[PDB]
Parts: sequence; structure tokens; C-alpha cells
Amino acid sequence: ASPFRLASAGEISEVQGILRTAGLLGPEKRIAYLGVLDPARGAGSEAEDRRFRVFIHDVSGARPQEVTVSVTNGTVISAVELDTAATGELPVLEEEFEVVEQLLATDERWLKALAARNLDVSKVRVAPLSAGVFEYAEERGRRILRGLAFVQDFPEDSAWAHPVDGLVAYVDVVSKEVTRVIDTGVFPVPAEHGNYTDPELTGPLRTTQKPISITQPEGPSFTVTGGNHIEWEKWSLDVGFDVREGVVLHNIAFRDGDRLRPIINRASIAEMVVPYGDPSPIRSWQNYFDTGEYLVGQYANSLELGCDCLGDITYLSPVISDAFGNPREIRNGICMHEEDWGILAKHSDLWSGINYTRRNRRMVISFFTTIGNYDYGFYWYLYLDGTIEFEAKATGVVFTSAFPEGGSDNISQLAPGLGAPFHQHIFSARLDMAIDGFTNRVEEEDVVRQTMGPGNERGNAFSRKRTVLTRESEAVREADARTGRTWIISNPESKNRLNEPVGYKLHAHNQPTLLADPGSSIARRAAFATKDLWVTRYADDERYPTGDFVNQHSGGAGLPSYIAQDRDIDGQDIVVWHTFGLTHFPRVEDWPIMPVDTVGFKLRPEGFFDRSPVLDVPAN
Amino acid sequence: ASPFRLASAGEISEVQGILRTAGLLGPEKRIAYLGVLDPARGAGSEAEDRRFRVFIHDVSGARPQEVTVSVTNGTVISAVELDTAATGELPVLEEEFEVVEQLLATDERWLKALAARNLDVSKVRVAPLSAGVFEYAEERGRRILRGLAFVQDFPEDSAWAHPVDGLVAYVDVVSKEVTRVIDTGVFPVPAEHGNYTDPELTGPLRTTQKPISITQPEGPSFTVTGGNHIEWEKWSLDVGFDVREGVVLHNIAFRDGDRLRPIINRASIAEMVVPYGDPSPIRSWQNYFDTGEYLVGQYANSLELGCDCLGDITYLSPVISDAFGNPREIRNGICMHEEDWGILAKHSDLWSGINYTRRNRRMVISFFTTIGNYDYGFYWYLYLDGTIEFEAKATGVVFTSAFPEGGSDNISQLAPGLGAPFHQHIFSARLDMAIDGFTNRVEEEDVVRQTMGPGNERGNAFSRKRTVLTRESEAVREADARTGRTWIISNPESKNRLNEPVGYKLHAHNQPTLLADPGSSIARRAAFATKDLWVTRYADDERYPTGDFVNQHSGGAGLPSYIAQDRDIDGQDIVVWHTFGLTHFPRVEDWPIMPVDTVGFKLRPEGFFDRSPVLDVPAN
Ligand SMILES: [Cu+2]
Ligand SMILES: [Cu+2]
Repeated sequence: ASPFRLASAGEISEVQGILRTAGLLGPEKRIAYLGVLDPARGAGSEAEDRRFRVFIHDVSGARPQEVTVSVTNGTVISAVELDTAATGELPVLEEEFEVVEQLLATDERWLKALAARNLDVSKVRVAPLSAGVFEYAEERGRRILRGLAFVQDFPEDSAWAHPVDGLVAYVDVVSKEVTRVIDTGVFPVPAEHGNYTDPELTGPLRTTQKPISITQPEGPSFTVTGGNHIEWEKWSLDVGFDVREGVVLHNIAFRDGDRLRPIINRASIAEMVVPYGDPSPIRSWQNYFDTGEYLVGQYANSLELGCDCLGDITYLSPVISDAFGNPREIRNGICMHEEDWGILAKHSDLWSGINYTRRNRRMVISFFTTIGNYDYGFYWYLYLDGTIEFEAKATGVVFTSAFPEGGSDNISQLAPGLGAPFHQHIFSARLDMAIDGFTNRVEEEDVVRQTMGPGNERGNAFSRKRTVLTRESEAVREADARTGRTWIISNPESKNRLNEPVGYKLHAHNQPTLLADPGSSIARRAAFATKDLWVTRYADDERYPTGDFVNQHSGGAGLPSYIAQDRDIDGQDIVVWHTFGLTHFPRVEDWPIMPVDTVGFKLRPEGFFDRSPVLDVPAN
Repeated sequence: ASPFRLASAGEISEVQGILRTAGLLGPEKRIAYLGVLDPARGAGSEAEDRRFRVFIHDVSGARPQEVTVSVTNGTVISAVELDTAATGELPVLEEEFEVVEQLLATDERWLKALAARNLDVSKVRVAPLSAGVFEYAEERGRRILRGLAFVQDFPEDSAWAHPVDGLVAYVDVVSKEVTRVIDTGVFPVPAEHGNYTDPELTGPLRTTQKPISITQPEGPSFTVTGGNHIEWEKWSLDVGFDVREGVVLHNIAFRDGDRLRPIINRASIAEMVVPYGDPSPIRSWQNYFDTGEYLVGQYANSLELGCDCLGDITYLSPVISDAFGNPREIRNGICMHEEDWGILAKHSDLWSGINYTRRNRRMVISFFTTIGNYDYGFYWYLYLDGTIEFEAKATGVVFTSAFPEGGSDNISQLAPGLGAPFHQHIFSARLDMAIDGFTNRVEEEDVVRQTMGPGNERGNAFSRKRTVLTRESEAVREADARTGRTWIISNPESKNRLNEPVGYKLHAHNQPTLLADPGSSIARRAAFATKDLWVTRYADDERYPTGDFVNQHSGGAGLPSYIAQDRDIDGQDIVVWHTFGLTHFPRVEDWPIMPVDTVGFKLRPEGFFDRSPVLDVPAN
């Protein structure tokens, strides 16, 4: 039916069959990435043509391939061999993570390092992390993972409490070789346990928390049709899911009167990077591109009712491919529900004697993923008043290290001898805009202070200025909280009743962007993270701010490459890329398990409607 | 019992009796302000002495007085005559707002202005606004109000939709004379009505919203004793109420194990100013000091259950004095309840096999007030993890004007010919700190970027720096969102188990501060609003950032004067004053009644605890 429906188990199995038939999926092949492609711009095919893009890895060392197939037609549209040393390695395979600890367990260098620390190899867990790109020439064209050790005292023990500092190893997960073992010296391994379910640490559980019952007697106010099409309080959209990006929102539109007005064609978190700021050689290479290197959707959690999602929840169970092309369901991976959101509008008028109060509510679409020690929640909200918001929730267990005897300028102490390297969690939201259609433009709006004098004799006046970003070369912007800087996306060809172009205003949190030196590997690989806002001309192959292949890939692809085309963005099909994130200096309160910290952004209508769009909300 | 208990109707009746018998409350006297005084530093003296502070106005022109009485002993502790021309006029009386429209009704100049516009004087409402201090020497020492006109077509009509621009009058509310009527020219009066309950405008009401039921089968998890003492999930505090500041939180403390640890001695919104940025002479003088000039607590609304506050609500009905000393109860003026706040902490560990999820909740204490056209909600939040937060919700009807032909750089258009002058809503949160006691200090923390080179070969390192504010002369700080600037309040004499001073970190939203020219009257009268954070040494008489008598004060009062003392704040009894607000360029969406917009701040524990304080929270 709808070309925006979720991929089905059948479609995935069919893709597997098409690839096998084409001789592209033999025993040595593995699917590193598989996802359905969005319909092309404009009414092309007389009907729908469901296409899937796949990244195929070869465990024998042969070059991988990027393939696009039409599941509808049963054909391979294109198949290209990839030169990874140039364009990037494919995302890490879940099966390659296990390899690291296994290989190191029998490596003489690794064993000697553990022995020097009096550690039992059988109790040493190894965190298999992405390698990035540095000065190791032998790594070019190879699939490498770097391992950091943590001691697990017993089966249910939290290894993160026992980091083994001064040690790191590099492993080629295809040839199954340990390329390097670096030991910079022994550090005491923190002894205190971080078992947050241990009664001795938690103490008696409080019994003071009375129940909060949230229910909907007549069911939810939103409807779900076609499996993933949502209709709620005038909003209309399709909830998609991609193994790389996770939840993706399509065709966000608002029913204004008798017309369905588009606002955002596609909204997603196109990349997420977690750069560490500890200069120690043991972790100075540490940078997680959770989305681009690991694929966050793949690790989405099954959400439990009453615990993860409270109230009347409607679940979606997206299907993804496993390493062999077989479909795998992520049961209850997406939660959908509406929640009360306090007061919407209120006024008690003396002159008219009318007292008016209305309540607000929001539609929530979310999922939670786990990448090693961290767990991130991705939340999208739609409000009655037309506001759209995204919120990321960061929790889990902080990545640890030893805490240096003489303190540290890049690590904080969580417990005796236990340290937490400073780092950031930076996201990139890709917003393929469609304010009342595809003809859009972006204006940077700053508050303008005025000088006391002629025409402003009392010095109370203040104004605002808007600068249209006309070409991609002028569209790489930075925040300016001091001047209340925001960015407005409007449609110069669609005006409200007051003859002004309709628009939506993006309000950022103005948190610090990437802190790394501009000459670092990470500043180049995560270039998008160095600026708050980027605007590009829409293009089918410009999907991620870091390009298609992020794993062990240097600069050269992504946003910097796209912007160079210097295309016209003044009243055209454009895409907004907003960078936002948290800078983390772990506190003692973040140990042994950290309470949620959040960050996000929102867009509010700006002259999009002819008056408040919530005057028809009942008193209830 | 508790010296922090809410005032009783009887205590107010006692003050009235005391003043009366003392001959301080004659027929010409009016109580402009009345509130109970907080206990002085140190209460080692058994049995407190309930004292009340009172501002007495005289309608015959006689000198006003500031009186302090003891309801415990039934005596007048002090009574001092005020020289308003020097120290400022008393707050505006509710009965004075009425005289403006009434007086103008029979003034020839006013009638001539209305006749030229063909407006029925009986239909013209006049907004009685504070006057401030400008170039009118004859106003020094006199109580003046400036009036702006709005047409009300019928009893239930919203006059705000029909502003009468080009006209303004000044009135002496004591001598009851119209000192001036300024008519700069006729402007069309906007014709469209803004009646949000008129089916003609709202259209058919939605029938799509299903109910959301929030209940607590076993009641709330918090306990209320002594009338206003709250105990909830380890938190302890007293909820007070003042006619000027509104809800005030006292003795906020956290039960950590066996110790009841203080965090903040007193928290309140000590001032809220709404400066307008329209250079027109009709409004260039407009600046509302809602707290200081009008007294926000006085206009607190009676909150309806299931309407203003949903769920299991526990109300407090504070009592205030009327203009004659009579007790007046504000039925259900304060809402108190706890609400679910999503995920608190979550981690699914591969190695231990332990999947952990805990939910969060917050304690809410709030009230809503109405000042003419606007309505503001003040919300204080206490979270399980120790976070303290404040949030202001701004709604109501936008103050209007005509929208000039040709447009405007200082007014936005809401409807045909209807304008909305630009303005700001700036709050000042006075936080009398008590981090583990009164010996505190403040440090400004900035993120520090590092250059690639020796000791940072990969250029990935980044750090932080903290600067102690030692004297008041260096305690006037500005925000720096780009460098992630925050402020930490710590106790240098109380250290956590890691030998680090315990503390709390204030996170600001970094919204723009006062925009007016530095030499403007408003910049001098609301100097607190020009900088984000101020730190002062505690003093009994330093209550408001704008001084005790804000109305028609020439400027420089409050914070600027306090800071000038240049006292030692490095490890002393200090007070933090945080400025935060919204800069409003009204959108079409804000008309005819505006959807809530918010702003606030929060403080999070920073090494205050020895580990996460929510490990004892049950799974449920
Ligand atoms: Cu973190
Ligand atoms: Cu406003």
C-alpha cells in the first residue's frame, strides 16, 4: 500500500533471495547493512517500487560491495565493488566484536600484560571499539578493532568498575590477527564493585514510592493504519525504522482546515559521535560513531510495558536483517503514546469576566538502544500547538579508566582509583524540510540591540534581523546564544493571511560543539560536529553528515564535500542538518550507573498558521 | 510550631488590630504590602517572634510608612516615614488601577481624543500601567499611572483586540488629576475580535481527544505536616507564600542516609520585569515590574482540579491582607503533586546479563498569577536524583498596538492592522544558598579547549577550568554558552568521600539578557537583568534585586547597590541571583490567546553525594 510502510520479514527474505540468485550472497558473504530506500522525488514509477540498499562484507578478504535491489521487480539495480582504503570500511559486524577477546586470550603479549597485573585472563572482558584512522599505516584497507580491558570478578559483576589502564590492543578481525599490543605501564585496577543491584551497595530499597496510575479508559487518541501511519490531533506522519538511523519520521504534516500541510519530509538522527578527550595513548583514539559505525537501530532494546513505556502504549516491532540476510524482529522496539503536557493556554480576563484554561498534550515516538556500556533513548514529540521536538536521553554506565595518582585535567574521579575520561555525545539531526511544500529557504535570525538617540531617545528599542542563506557556501552557521540566534525555514511562495511567508523556527540548546583541535583526525571525520547548523540542497545520495562509510574512513566525504557544490538553496528543496550535544565531565553521582541527562532541539511554527491552531481544543 | 508556617487569617487580623490601636491605620490609610518576616540568622532563642512587615500608604497625600509589628507580643517594633522621591513609591494598590479609567472619562482632552476616533467612552477600557521615571520633573514624589486604551465592544468582548494607538494619558492617582494626555495622531483601531470562546472563531470543537487518567490508588508519596512542611523521596522543605514574591521555598534539604543535608536556605523569584522595545512615545515608557510594582502573589489564581492541576493534588490556600488589613484567602492557590518523569536510569549489560531500568518522578509546587493581559505559571521541581529546577510558563493575551502602515522594526503583525510590540520577560531567582551549611563559595566553570601538540599529539584533549568568585566586585557574571559556562556553589569545608568539596551546579538556558541601551532608565532600574549571575554576601535587608520600593524609583537600587559593598563571598553566607528570561517577538500563532512558552534553570548535584543517590529506588 503505502511506499513508506515498514520493511516486512518477507521483503528482507526476498532481498536475500535476489542477492543469492545474482551470485552476490555466497557462504562467505555477510550483510553489514540493509535498509529500504525512500521513494524517489516526484511521481516516477506508475506504481510503487520498493528498493533496498545493502552493504555486503566478505569474510575471506575479498572486496565488499554496495548493492541496490528492487524487491518488487526481483532485480539487482546496481552492484559496485568498494575500495575500502579509499571510501571507508563497512560498519562493524556484531560477529566481529566477539573476535577481539577470543584472539587476545591466546596472544603471548596480551597474556604477559595481564600476568604483570596478576589478572586471570578468564576474567578479563575486552571492549571491542571502533579503530578510527591514525598513524598506523598497516591498518589501511584492513578491518581493525581496538580492545580495552575490564575485569569481571564473577558472572553478574559489572566489569566497568574494574578498568585495566595502561593497556590496549589492535586486532584485524578478518585475518584474525593481533596487530599490536601496547602496554604503557601498570595501573592499579579499581577494586570497588559497581553492582547497582547488590543490596550492600543500594541498601534497603525505599518503600516510600506510591503508585502513579496512567490509563486511557477509551483508548489512545491517535490511530495507526497501514502498520506505521499515524494520525493524531491534526498531525499526520509515517514512522519508519532503519537499522543505521533507528526511528525515522516521514511526511510530517498538519491538517489545517481542509488542507494537509507538509512541514518536514524526513526527520532523523543521521549521525552520533562520542569523542573522548583523554590524551592518554590508551584512549586518545576513542571516538564512537554509534550511528555510522555501529548502527544504533540494530541494538534497539525490546521495551517493557510499565517500565520503559508507561500508560496506554502502542508498539511497533520493526524487522531488520541479520548477518546472513534472514529477517529478525525487534519485538516492541518502538513505543508510541500520547501524554498530558500541563497547561496549553490560560487567561483570566477582568474586563470580560471570562476565565479560560486549556490543557496541552504531546504524541511521543521513541526507542532505546544499547552500545556497550551506554544506553541512549531517542524521543520525538509532536505538540498540539504545532511544535516538533527531539530529545536524546543518555544513561547507562560511564566508560572508565584508572584515576592518575596526581590528578588529571582530562579525567574525573568517581571512586577510589576509578576515573572517567571526559568526552562529548554529539548528534546530527537531518531535517529534509518541506514547509508547505519543497520550495524552502533558511534565514538566520538574530536579536538586534539599538543605540539610544534620535528615533530611540529613551533607549528602550530593540529589534531583530534576518539573513537569507542563499548558497551552500554561506550555509555553515554557528550558534550565538547571546544574540538569541535562531534559524527560520520558510516557503517564499506560500504566504499566510497577513501576506508573510509561512515558516517554522528552529530553537537550539546552544551547547558546545566539537572541542577537538581542528587539526585532529576526529575534527576531520566528524566535521559536521564543528558547526551548529548546515543547509544543503537535497540530493538522493547525501544521506549522512559523515558519508556512507564511516568506519576507519578519513575526511573527504560527508557535509564538507556536499557544501562545496555551492548549490542554490534560496527557495529550493533543502535539508537542514543540526548539530547538538552534551559535554560530559562525569560526576560521582554518575556512578555506578548514571541518571538520565538530556539534550535536543525544537521547531515552533512562525507565521505558519493564520492564528493559534489550538482554539478548537475543548475544555474537557 | 514551625517558624516557617504560613500566615493565618488570625495573624493578619492581629496586625490590623495592632496598627489600628497604634493609630497607624486611619480612614485614609491603605496597606500596600503585608508579609511575615523570615526568622533571623540563628534561632537558638526558644520560641520565635512572628513579625510582619507592612507598607502603609495614605490617600490624602500624607507621607507613607514602613512598619514592623510583632503578632506574638502585639506591639509595633518599628514605624518609619518614607521619602518616596528618594527611596521610591509604594506598590500600586488594586483600588488605584480603577481610578485611571474613571478619571479620564470626564477629562476634556481624553474625550476629545476619543471623539475624533468615534469611540464610545463607555466602551473604552484603560489599562492602568506603572509609570517608571523619565523626563517629567513634576512627577517626582507623586504616584502616577499611565493609561493605554482598548475598546470593548460588549461585556464579554476581549478588549486587547482593539488597541487605540497614538493615545496615552498620565494620571496622579492621589490628587486624582489627569496630568497629561498625549495624542500623536489617529491610528485605525483593529476591527477583528479576539474572542477565543466564540464558536465563529474557534470553529467546531475537536471530539478527537480521548481522556488521560492520572490517579494514585494509595495516595501521594509526599507528606504535608505543620500545614506547609513537605517530605518527599528524601527531600525536606517548607512551602511559604508572600504577596509580593508568590510561592517561596524554605529549607530545601536532602536526607542522605542518616544526615539531613541543607542545599538551599530560601528560593524565590525576587523580581520579574517586562520591558517593551517599541520606541513609540505611546509605549516607550512601558516596563512592568510584575513582582516589585504589582505584587504577583496578590493576583494568584484559584486553581481548578482536573483543569489547572491534574492528578492527585494537595492544595495550600494561602492568606493575604486586603487594602484594609482584612484577611483574604486564596482558595487552592498552590498546587502540590508528584508526577512520573520517564526513565531515571537504564542499562542492559551484555557481560553481566543484567538488564536494569528505573523510572523517575518529580515533586511539583506551583501557582498561577494574572497581571492584566498576561498570566504566568511558576513551577518548582524536585527530582529523585537531587536535581532542583524552576520553570516559568508564560501565557495569556499579548499586549497590543496598531501595526503601522509600512511595517515596523519593533512591532509584529498578529491580525489585520493589529500589532504586538516586541518585549522581554526577565526573571531573577534569588537563591540563598546553604550547600551543607552556610559556608559556601561560587566558581565559574568554563570548558577549555586544548591545542594539538606535546602532551596532546592527537589533538583530542579538552578540559575545564574553575574560577572562584572571591569578592562581590568580581561576582557579576555573564553567560558563555559557547564555552559551556556554568556556576558551581560548593562548601569548601564539607568534602565528599573523594576529598572534594561538595557542590551543586547551576545550568542556565543562556537566553538573551536585557536588550535596552545601557544608559536607559530601564537598564538602571532593572540592572539585575543586564547580567546572568550575581553573587552577594547575605544581609537581612537585601531582599529584592530591584530594591524595596521599585515603583517610580530613579534607578540603581538593589543589586547594583549591594554589589558596591564589595564584600567577601569566598566561603561565606552568600546569595546567588540568577537572571533568565524570554525575548518575545509575537507570532501570529500567539493570537488571540497565546500557547504557553517556557524558560527556567536548574541545579544538579556536583560531587554532593558519594555516589548516585537513587540506587535505593525499587524496580516496580
Ligand atoms: Cu557521557
Ligand atoms: Cu510576551
